[PDB]
Amino acid sequence: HMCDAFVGTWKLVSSENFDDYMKEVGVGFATRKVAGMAKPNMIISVNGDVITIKSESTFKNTEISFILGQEFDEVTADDRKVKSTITLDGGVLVHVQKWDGKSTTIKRKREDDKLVVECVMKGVTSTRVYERA
Ligand SMILES: O=C(O)c1csc(Cc2cccc(Cl)c2)n1
Repeated sequence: HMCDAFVGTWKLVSSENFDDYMKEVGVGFATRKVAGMAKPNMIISVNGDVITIKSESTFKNTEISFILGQEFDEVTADDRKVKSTITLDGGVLVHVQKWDGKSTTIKRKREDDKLVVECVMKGVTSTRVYERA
């Protein structure tokens, strides 16, 4: 019952600062433009201790499966090869990515009927809001 309130199909309804977040991460111009136009659906499911997060859009379809607190290797939609760990901290899913001596954190929280995604790297934050599909 770990993530019950996150499970479901979610659609992007708003974004702020995502281009600048992507610049900070190191994403190149063409990828930023196409990725920034995407309107992904995020599909979260749980089977036993394994959580699966899928993101589907015209830009890219991604899927990660993981156990909380157990590191895994991830190829991000922008083609970084990162080492990721996802934990629950006070009801917030905290997804940390480490690569090339750098780090970024993606937090996912339930707030009212929304799922709010906050992405941070070195003072650059982006907030992306999803609603149930
Ligand atoms: O709400 C989302 O769609 C989301 C937040 S963070 C992330 C992962 C990422 C970072 C930089 C470039 C790209 Cl294309 C993807 N995807």
